[PDB]
Amino acid sequence: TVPVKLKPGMDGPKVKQWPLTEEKIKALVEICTEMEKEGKISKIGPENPYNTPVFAIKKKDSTKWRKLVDFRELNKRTQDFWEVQLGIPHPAGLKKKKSVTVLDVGDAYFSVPLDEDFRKYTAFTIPSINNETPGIRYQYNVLPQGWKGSPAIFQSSMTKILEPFKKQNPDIVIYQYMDDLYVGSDLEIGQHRTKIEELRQHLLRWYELHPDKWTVQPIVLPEKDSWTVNDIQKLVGKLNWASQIYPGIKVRQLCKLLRGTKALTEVIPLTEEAELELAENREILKEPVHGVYYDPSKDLIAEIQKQGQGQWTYQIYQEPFKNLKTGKYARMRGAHTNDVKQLTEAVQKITTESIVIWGKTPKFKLPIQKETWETWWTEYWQATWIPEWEFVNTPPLVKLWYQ
Amino acid sequence: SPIETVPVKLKPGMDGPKVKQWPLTEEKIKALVEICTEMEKEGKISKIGPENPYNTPVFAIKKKDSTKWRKLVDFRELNKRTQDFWEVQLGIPHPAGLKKKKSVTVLDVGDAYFSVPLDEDFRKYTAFTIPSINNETPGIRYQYNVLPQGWKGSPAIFQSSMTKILEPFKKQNPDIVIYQYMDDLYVGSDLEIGQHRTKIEELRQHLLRWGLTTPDKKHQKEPPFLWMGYELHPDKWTVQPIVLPEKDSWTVNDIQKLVGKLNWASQIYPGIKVRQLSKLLRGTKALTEVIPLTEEAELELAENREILKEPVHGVYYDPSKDLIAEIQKQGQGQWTYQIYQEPFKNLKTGKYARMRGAHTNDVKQLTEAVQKITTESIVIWGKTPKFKLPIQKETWETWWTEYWQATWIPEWEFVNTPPLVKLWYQLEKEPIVGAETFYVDGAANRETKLGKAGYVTNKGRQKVVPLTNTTNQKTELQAIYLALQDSGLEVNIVTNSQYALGIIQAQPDKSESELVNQIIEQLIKKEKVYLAWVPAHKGI
DNA sequence: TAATTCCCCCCCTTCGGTGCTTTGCACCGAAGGGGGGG
Ligand SMILES: Nc1ncnc2c1ncn2[C@H]1C[C@H](O)[C@@H](COP(=O)(O)OP(=O)(O)OP(=O)(O)O)O1
Repeated sequence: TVPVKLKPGMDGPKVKQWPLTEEKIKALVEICTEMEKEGKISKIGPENPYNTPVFAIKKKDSTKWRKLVDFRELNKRTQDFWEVQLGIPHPAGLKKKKSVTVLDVGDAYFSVPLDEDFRKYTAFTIPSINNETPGIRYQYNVLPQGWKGSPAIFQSSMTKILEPFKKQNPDIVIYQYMDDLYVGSDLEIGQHRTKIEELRQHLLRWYELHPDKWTVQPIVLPEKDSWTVNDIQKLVGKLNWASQIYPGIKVRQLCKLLRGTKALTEVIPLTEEAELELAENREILKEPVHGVYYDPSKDLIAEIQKQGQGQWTYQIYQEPFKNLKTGKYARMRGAHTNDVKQLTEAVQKITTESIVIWGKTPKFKLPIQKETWETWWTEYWQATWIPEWEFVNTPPLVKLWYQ
Repeated sequence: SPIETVPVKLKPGMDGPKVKQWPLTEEKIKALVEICTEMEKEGKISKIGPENPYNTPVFAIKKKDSTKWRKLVDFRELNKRTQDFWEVQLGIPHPAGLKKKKSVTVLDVGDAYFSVPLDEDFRKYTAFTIPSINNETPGIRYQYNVLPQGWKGSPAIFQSSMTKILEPFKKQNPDIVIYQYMDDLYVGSDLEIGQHRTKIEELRQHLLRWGLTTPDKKHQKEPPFLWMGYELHPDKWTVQPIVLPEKDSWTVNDIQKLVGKLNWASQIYPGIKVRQLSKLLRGTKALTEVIPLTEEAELELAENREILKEPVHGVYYDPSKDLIAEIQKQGQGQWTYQIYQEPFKNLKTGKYARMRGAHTNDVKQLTEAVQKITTESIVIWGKTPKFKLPIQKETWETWWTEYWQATWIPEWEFVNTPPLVKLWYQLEKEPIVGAETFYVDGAANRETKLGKAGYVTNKGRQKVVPLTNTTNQKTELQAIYLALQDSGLEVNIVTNSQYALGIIQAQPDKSESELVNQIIEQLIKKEKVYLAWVPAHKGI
């Protein structure tokens, strides 16, 4: 076992357990009974002062319940990613690969014991329906799924397992994040599935992405044959906001067209100087912003905005007005009236993209009330990881500027 | 009890308490002497000598059944120096979550904490001195061999020990329902009464094998069962009687007690309102200060007394039926709700009156009430109910499609309860053709707290007013108010204020600011309003 | 002052911290009071 340690000056997770539905509680009770039967977890008392929330999910097109532990506080602690070699330096070819498949390999973590002095930090409490009994406390004896230290500790065995596969197939890029293997190949989709089956059989004896289609979302000015005072005002506001992202944006002529109190419906013809300025600003907006580089030291911030009609926009950035990525997640409605489900799916997709591109989950600024999210997000969550998030309580300044 | 002790330690680098015992009344001293003699006879406490340097004050209070004393220790210093625990009690069981049972028994464990041994290495920290009658002799010094009352670790340790003791019996009897709250046991079964009593005797013998006695004084065998503050009948449940104080003059503490009792009553009595009474507690300082009723708290108190006059009951959960929560508005940001499975057979009742945010509307408050009801229903029954809301499907559709936040309500249907929920005005998506256009401007300085607020109109009209003790945000809101006041039924308004526009676009109908309330009244009065934001002084 | 305890859930009010910026204003969590349980 690896002597895991907490970060200096840190205590340990003390997060309360949120209430769970009856089906989730029954699934958790059955799963934890089975796990305790084989020694993966052990019952503990209240003298352990630590706790992390637990719940259950159902995977995509899967009828089996999977236990999920919210180890976010423990992951914010636990500097173990240096003492044991962290996940290998993020491959830059995964983002450029054609087909990427995500495989769940967290079960292997249950085969390696956890350091005893750290086990007390993995404590969790199963609640009871109607508080019939006090919550049942367990702690992990093996490497837990969802903990940042589990892949770091298991990396040696993971590389040993994957070496017969990586040498045979040197054109395939395999990345590991949390309990997931992101395996990417440029082969045909049928050959990709066949190779995935071979890798699965390799793991047994020992969900496909397409990053090539991930397109940025540029800010585009509207095109009109007749511009009203309201239209020019909206365009000037949009350009004034974009001037913080694209230095060199000029609005002098357009703002000169907005002097003197006039009706918003009044049609004002565009001068030649204003027309040229608009064309130059449009072509400036066409080219992507240059001067933005991913800093591995700093954290990723993902902002999400609701645009209506089942559309959401998102920006992943490390510094304000300096976007590493901009995108749009569209559910095209289609019998989808659930805003919370759409936001949860968008968060999962953005997190998967961030893991593929930079190897890090971003910190989300969710456009939702906190209580709604904490009430409903676990009902639609399918991923085995949980990103950090905060909730915006003010209407976005961007509004429609990201469209 | 032969149950294994839970290992407990002090916080690192900390020592045991050395707090001197305060003087005690002779009655308290006699009661403590009798209790300590009985406990030392039973081995629950042990005499100690000079080798123990610790001390903690002790006292006694009266139990619910008088003529019996509860011995407490003021372990505040030791609690400060004791390791942290994780509480296993996650909530309170509710009778509405109980299923109907043919046979029911309520059992209480006697001298609960004193039947659970304490970790030996910790015992020296529980030292205390029982003072001498009047005075003279030095007092007798003891230490606890069991869980003391007043120590922050005792409840969690007792709950875990009780769970461990109960688990084999529950394993052997899966058809017996056991609600354990600390030491209180509710035991329900679908057996015949004789078989149920045999099972109860088996459970009592099993508990006695673990040193937990179940005295007959708290052994309930016939309905109604007094359980956890409720009266349980075979087919219904009520709260134990609630006595509202009837005072001619009210103090702050009296109003607080009344509001708390009404909040407790609201779980089964429908229509309880406490807003006007809670408003009396705003700005008060002394708990003994006499607060006169404001003739709005008088009406609320009269209505609550009328509600409490008639006896109400809840029903038990039927897992084979559907949970339905129906919500009604009461005004002033107050909502009531009833959770039932059959019509007019309430499983539970409740209210929601939280005022979140400076500016809100009825739709946001209804969503908050739905969230609260959903969380409570998940806690009690493990599932979310179907909702009956006084909001049109079209209104909710418009709100959640035009709102910038992710909002959702679970499966719900519209119920035509006359106080319906609606949005009182709509902001136009496009400028209104032919409507007058106001360009509003509000500025203020941070030194003199003086500013101006005015507008210029495309038809040549203009106005400007000065404001004192007003911030820039207040001046911008005032400018929008001026535009609303001086305009016709339809108006386009152009503001440089992101703050005021962000407030107005949320469509509030109530606010904590009177200026925003006046703006809301003007907006409701209007027919078509378009709000446009212009960046800055670049151009009008 | 006078009575001094512990743990859990809830509501309502107050106050300080946090964040964005328009250094005021909005939001949130913890702690005070109260209710209820043991
Ligand atoms: N006021 C209190 N202060 C501290 N702990 C308390 C208090 N009331 C109850 N408890 C704790 C300690 C008790 O042992 C346990 C169970 O309460 P309760 O049934 O009232 O008393 P008990 O089990 O000591 O007495 P009894 O034998 O009379 O039933 O809960």
